[PDB]
Amino acid sequence: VETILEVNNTTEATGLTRLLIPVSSQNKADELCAAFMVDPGRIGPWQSTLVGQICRYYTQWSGSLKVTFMFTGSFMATGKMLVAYSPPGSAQPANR
Amino acid sequence: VLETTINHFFSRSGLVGVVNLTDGTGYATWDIDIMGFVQLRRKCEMFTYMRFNAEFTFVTTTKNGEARPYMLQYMYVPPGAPKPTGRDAFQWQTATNPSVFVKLTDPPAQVSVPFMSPASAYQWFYDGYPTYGLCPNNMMGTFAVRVVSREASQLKLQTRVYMKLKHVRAWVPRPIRSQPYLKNFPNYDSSKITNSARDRSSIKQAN
Amino acid sequence: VLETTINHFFSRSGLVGVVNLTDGTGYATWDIDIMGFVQLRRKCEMFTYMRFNAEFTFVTTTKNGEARPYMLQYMYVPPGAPKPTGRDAFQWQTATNPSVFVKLTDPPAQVSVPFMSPASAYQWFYDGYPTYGLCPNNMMGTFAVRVVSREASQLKLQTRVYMKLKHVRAWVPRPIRSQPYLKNFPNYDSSKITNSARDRSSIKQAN
Amino acid sequence: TLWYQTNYVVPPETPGEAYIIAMGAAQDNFTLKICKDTDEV
Amino acid sequence: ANIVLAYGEWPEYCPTRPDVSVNRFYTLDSKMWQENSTGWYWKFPDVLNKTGVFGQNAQFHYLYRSGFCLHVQCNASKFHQGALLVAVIPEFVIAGRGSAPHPGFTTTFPGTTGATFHDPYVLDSGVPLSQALIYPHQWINLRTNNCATVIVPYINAVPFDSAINHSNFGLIVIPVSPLKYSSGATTAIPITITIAPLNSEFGGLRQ
Amino acid sequence: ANIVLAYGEWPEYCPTRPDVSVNRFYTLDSKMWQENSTGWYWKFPDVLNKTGVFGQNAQFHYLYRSGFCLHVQCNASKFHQGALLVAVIPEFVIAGRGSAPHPGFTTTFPGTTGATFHDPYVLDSGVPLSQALIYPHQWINLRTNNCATVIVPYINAVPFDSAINHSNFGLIVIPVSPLKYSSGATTAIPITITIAPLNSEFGGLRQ
Amino acid sequence: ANIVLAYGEWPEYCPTRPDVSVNRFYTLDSKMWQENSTGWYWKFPDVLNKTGVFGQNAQFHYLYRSGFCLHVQCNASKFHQGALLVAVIPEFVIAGRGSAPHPGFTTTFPGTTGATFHDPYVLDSGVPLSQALIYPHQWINLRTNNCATVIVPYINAVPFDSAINHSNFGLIVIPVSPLKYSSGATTAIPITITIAPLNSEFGGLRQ
Repeated sequence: VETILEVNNTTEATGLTRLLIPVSSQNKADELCAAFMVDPGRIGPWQSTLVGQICRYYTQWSGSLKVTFMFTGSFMATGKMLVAYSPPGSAQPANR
Repeated sequence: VLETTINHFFSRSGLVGVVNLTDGTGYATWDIDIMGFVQLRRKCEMFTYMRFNAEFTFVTTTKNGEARPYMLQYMYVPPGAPKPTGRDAFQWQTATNPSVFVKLTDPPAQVSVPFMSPASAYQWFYDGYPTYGLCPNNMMGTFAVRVVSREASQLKLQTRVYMKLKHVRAWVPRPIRSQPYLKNFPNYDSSKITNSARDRSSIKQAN
Repeated sequence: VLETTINHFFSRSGLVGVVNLTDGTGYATWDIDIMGFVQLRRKCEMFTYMRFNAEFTFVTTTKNGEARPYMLQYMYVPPGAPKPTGRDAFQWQTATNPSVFVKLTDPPAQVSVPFMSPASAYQWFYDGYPTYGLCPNNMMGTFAVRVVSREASQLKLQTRVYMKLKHVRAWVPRPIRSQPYLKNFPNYDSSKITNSARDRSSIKQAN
Repeated sequence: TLWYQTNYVVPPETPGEAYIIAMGAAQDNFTLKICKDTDEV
Repeated sequence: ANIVLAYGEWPEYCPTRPDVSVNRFYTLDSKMWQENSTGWYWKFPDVLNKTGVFGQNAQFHYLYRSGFCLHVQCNASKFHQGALLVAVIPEFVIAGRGSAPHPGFTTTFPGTTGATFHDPYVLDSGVPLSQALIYPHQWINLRTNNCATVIVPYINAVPFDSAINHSNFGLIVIPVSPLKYSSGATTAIPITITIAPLNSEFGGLRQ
Repeated sequence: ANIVLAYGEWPEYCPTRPDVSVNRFYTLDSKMWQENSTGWYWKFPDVLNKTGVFGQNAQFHYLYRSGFCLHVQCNASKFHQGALLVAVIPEFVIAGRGSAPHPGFTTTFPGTTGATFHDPYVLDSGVPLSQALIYPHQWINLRTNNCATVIVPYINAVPFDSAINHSNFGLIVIPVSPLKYSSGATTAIPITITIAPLNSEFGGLRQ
Repeated sequence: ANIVLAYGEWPEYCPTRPDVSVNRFYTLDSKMWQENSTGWYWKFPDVLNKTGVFGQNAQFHYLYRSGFCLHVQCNASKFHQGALLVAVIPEFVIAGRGSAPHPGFTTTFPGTTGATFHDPYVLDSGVPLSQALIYPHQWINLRTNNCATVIVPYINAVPFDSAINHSNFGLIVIPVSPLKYSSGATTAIPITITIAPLNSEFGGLRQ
């Protein structure tokens, strides 16, 4: 079952705002919006979802994960977003 | 395909209580509850309705550890039945309260309490009035311990109860708790709120 | 036709560790490993991949030998799970760590740890980086011992673990070692090299 | 990673700041082995 | 469209089953979603306890059992942005927030007006809101859809229970994305809820 | 002729399987067998990690699985005498020689150049070289044959593993009979190795 | 919809035809259409000459032949007005503007970033832009459609030619209608291009 990741778990963030990735008009293209790792057992954004909580009751896991992004902006506002998945062992890309 | 089932998810014995005898009080009671310890409370509260049979094992020991062959009585008091008040009180001899007589040197006593709620399933989230919202539908009984003897000895004891669930079914899953527990009521701290995820440097750093 | 099979070649219980309690540290841990002793290390290293279930027996004794009926707890900590740090630490009461409660006077405790490596077989020769070349794929867990008691006794203990393999399969045989062992790494001595055959007088003398 | 591919265009009289929520799950390929006790408690 | 069947189950028949005007559509007062809003909840038996025929039946019948057809609509413009999670929470036990307070009837059973969330992050129950999608839920995005239909059957461990002292489930709407608008726009947009009690049964006609 | 099938198994298919030029023949630099030579070894995934298409695939794919067709040829004259053992050693863990040193990447993963044996008698692993014929091996006798073909399938406990941090097997050539020659002959004769990766699969295309 | 087949011809097969990830979708950096913008052009072999697998193939293969699936999208709001002509120009020879200068590699082969038009009216080639609709073209009107799909086959007098020193065709986007907006709107709107090289063939594998 789909469950919200806390990708905005950085500091100086209140309760509800920690679940939201902030996108703005005053951000250039080819720029990074947000990044988070995929492994749910290790602490981080997946510490908030349900699959990252159930998998902490086990030791090992193996399968395909599904990640969903849902946009909450004005119906009159559009844009584009590149969602890239970096395979394990590769460092975080520095360029789009 | 077997380690993820509810039956396997819940079937593992574990400490659910600590009981101390003194035999100067002489006896010691322990009301059966799952939410005594945080680790197992966090697991059963993940669901709404559960239906299972509980197996209780009593690993009793002396203060030092050595076990003289003293005789023990573990009495199960189902809900509704009055609990023993003294070492020599008349509720110990009641035939309708099941009892187990074991020695200190004997292996631990093990009994099986079936699903015997008035309803068709247990529930630890009751929304309404009978935080409050406590349901008498899940009491599961009581356990009482004493040493049987025509004279009150001076033995000091400490009992450990291990409970194991089987034939367990669950309905209506719900989120696992993240706030620290404050024993029956899901009270939390308004000010001290622990974010479910640890803080990192910035949203643009994967690590 | 039966004493040469791998199953028969490996199925014999034998001392794989020595553990000492003190109960002034109070407890004592022992990480499960096959290469603790040279005799069994030289046998499993003859192959590359092995897949088996291990049976552990704990023959615990007192310093003198006499056994008062003290109660014992053998806790199995699978890899990943934190190991107990103290006698009264909270990892002892964890329900997910299987535990065995036996008395000193009781027969030795015996348990069966299955093949539970993340891979499809064990391997003690790992060529690469995760001498080095240590593979976390074969940890097999841990064993922890303590006396359960509301008060810390003064008993001194010494535990002996006997491990037996069954349902054992092996792949890719390799030479048996000849150099003396130096505990995880196949380090040897460059200068002190022991020839696999004893020296004789001359090559022309049969004896 | 989430990349600003082009931009966030916005019509006049409309906020120039939106939000994205990320939600995750598992699939029919997910299996779990060997139970353990959590450390969130 | 936006049709959701809670747990793939339909409200159903097993008492007195009126089903003439008790199954009509009751529409609660609209909630004004503001930029500082924190969310609201409704305990459903309590919601309809004074709404005409259903109120009369529920207050004057001891036992009750029925499903519900739910329609949550948020009337927003195309220049408004925000998101709203609409989930039904069986036995939504509202908890206290004492660092032991015992809420109050205005919170536990808020009536047809509903009550606001003091701490939406913890759902006023100590459980993180991120995992609240385990319940039968529906996203309302002002950019995509306005109607959120949930059909919830009867979820209880007993076939019947009182509609005055017990809350079968709670309906929560939470602005996970804060409402944002430009100058001159409607500073508070409405959220409308309609209730259709399918397959209602009542018993025990008290005065 | 001189065809040998390692363990009677063929490299096989279960990812991306290029098999266009990744299966071509890569020929490593010739090794100059001298009279004081001690032997060389090659960890194969490491060998091809920078050889064109295979290098590109291996370095930029997380997982990898393939067999290998091996051809070791020693170009010697009829006036040269000596013997050469060509064995493939699954998980050839090169060990240290501290009487605790931890080798170094130049030794553990020597690259396409290979590394020499410091103590060929103990195989730099503490195991005597005499028993090294248990592995899939081939004798090269300068008096009889020059080509030594070994076809080694994928030998691993897991279907796939990284080709950069793990060495599937090692190929060793050792002059068990020292090279001897008269005056005026070629004082160092070459040994040539060609590699054909049959049935290559790659997965996890990292940058 | 918006499907256009250039010259009613499909990219086709006649070398090494990878067609695993060389046919994937490469998305160039978005171009910020401004009110003073003059247009941009992309020489396609040059565009993909450093984009992963296609870049590796093109730079290290002498000959090359393939079609292309093109998708130009302009993400604009309903309050923005403007028009954009998207045409593919076989052998788009960018010319100089000396009243004899010889452009420069930054202009002739601009890379994946592209280059702007100095004089869009003359197409930087001396030919009037009005007649540029003779080429396979597509109008992008911010009031009607956003996606502009062109499928261009291989257009060359020779079946194969180098992908590094010759540009098969150029893709031009030109704001024939200047972008206009009111106060507070996005002053620069993006244009996104995705490339799918159908039916790719490569030959002459240079180092």
